[PDB]
Amino acid sequence: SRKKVLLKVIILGDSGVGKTSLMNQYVNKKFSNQYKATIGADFLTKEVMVDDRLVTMQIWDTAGLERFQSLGVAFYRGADCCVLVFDVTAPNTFKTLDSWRDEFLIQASPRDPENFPFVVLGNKIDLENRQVATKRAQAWCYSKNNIPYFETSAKEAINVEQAFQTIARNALKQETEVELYNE
Amino acid sequence: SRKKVLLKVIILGDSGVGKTSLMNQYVNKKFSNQYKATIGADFLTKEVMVDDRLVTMQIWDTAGLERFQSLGVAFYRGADCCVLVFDVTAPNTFKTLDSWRDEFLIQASPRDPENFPFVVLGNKIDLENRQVATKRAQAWCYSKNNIPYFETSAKEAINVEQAFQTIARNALKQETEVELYNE
Amino acid sequence: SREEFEQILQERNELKAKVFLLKEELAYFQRELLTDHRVPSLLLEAMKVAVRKQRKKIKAKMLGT
Amino acid sequence: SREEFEQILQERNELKAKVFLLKEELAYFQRELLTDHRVPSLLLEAMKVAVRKQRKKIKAKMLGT
Ligand SMILES: Nc1nc2c(ncn2[C@@H]2O[C@H](COP(=O)(O)OP(=O)(O)OP(=O)(O)O)[C@@H](O)[C@H]2O)c(=O)[nH]1
Ligand SMILES: Nc1nc2c(ncn2[C@@H]2O[C@H](COP(=O)(O)OP(=O)(O)OP(=O)(O)O)[C@@H](O)[C@H]2O)c(=O)[nH]1
Ligand SMILES: [Mg+2]
Ligand SMILES: [Mg+2]
Repeated sequence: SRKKVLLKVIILGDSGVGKTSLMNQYVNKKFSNQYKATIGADFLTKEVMVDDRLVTMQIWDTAGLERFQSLGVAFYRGADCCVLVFDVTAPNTFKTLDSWRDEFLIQASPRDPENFPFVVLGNKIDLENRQVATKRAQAWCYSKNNIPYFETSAKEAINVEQAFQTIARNALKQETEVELYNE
Repeated sequence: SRKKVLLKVIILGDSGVGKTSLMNQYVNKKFSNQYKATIGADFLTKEVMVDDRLVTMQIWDTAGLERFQSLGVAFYRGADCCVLVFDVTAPNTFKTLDSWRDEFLIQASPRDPENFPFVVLGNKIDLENRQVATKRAQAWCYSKNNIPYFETSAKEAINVEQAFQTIARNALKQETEVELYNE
Repeated sequence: SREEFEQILQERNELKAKVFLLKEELAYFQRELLTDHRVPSLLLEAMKVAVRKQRKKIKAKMLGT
Repeated sequence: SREEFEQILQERNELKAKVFLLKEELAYFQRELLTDHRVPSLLLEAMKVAVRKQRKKIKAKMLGT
């Protein structure tokens, strides 16, 4: 039918922030209050339209809990984009953002590091409590290499579809995407 | 091309006897002195000719170590044949044969239990030491419902090909095999 | 705690990946089937409904469902 | 020791199984391709050598090899 390609997204962030919940919300439009610590690293795939192009996104969910961050087995190499996710109500998860983005670059080590797609999701905004300010997070994202930032709510699906849309477009606008099966 | 089907073999037996080694020997014609306790349960597939029929054998290797015999998750249901394996130099592994064959029936629970294919492999005969006598093991197999017995040596590949040949024929002569993809 | 943990997992990934790709190759060939390499429509669909049908069967006895 | 162990494993099996079946379905279709549903020989082979070729590529970046 039409041309197809694949992108590889690596979602990172401290244990708790909502990475697993953000991914499920996007991929299966489902959520659950019942937590379930993610160990190791796993992934999903979803296909959506991206300007007459049919892109299949390989979304990797990772472990935020240090005592499970086992493998790390360069399953990062593909990564056409990296999603830095934190808990808006939990300030530390925002503090350590540099830990992750850095860590990513060191592992992945993508050509043209100063332009690699990064999307920052400020999760759980659906809670009254809130220790990190949008402006703050904003001031930070731009401050990097003007990477987009989205306040999200894996729970009430705020900007989940929207976040991944941009996640899809920046990774794609980087020419790194792999073709699929089109003889 | 030709018609195809699949058989499911469940290899059982105490930890040590050589189940993993027997399977590898048969499937990849490989062996290793370096042991490596099998946990849970895994399987392989091999295709060989069985009288103008092309049979793919799904061989399941199991854990002999009780503290790993986790799942047992009725991955036995298919089982068109069960291979009871023991360590000829290790008498206990022969003593507990009833434990396994029984256990199998209880789990699998196949129609016509009094005729379900069973193959008993007396492994490691390539060691001078030997506590179980062929006749003894023989006397026992027949004593059940005259099931075949093969003295084997996963190490020097004695009767490995031969064992699985019979394993293939008795499971097949039981009509339980599943067809494959032949429109 | 199982030290070999980085094994089943690492394989779980590999296989999950394969299963994705094989899925491609199929629909690929399945399409390349009704290309100018032509052959009935609705049928090629039943073929699918045939395999997917047989699949359930075999797979089931494979995992002991 | 991981209590969820009966998870990755149980999936490892399921996926291993799928990968076996999909392998069938392919060679099936791949054959059903050059059936009376006819189409070149040696080529249909290159197609394979083509996919298997592309496969390596994509799969690789999928697992970060
Ligand atoms: N109110 C609210 N709760 C959320 C939101 N996103 C996630 N949660 C909850 O917070 C927890 C985070 O869950 P996961 O996505 O499973 O895990 P993670 O902590 O982000 O990542 P790992 O610990 O490494 O698995 C869960 O108990 C979710 O129910 C959100 O937007 N709003
Ligand atoms: N000499 C000799 N050694 C063997 C033979 N078969 C297996 N062994 C060795 O005995 C051990 C048995 O190994 P495995 O097949 O891995 O395991 P298993 O004990 O049979 O089953 P699990 O413990 O449940 O994994 C290994 O260290 C092998 O090298 C044989 O025929 N001859
Ligand atoms: Mg997670
Ligand atoms: Mg074993």
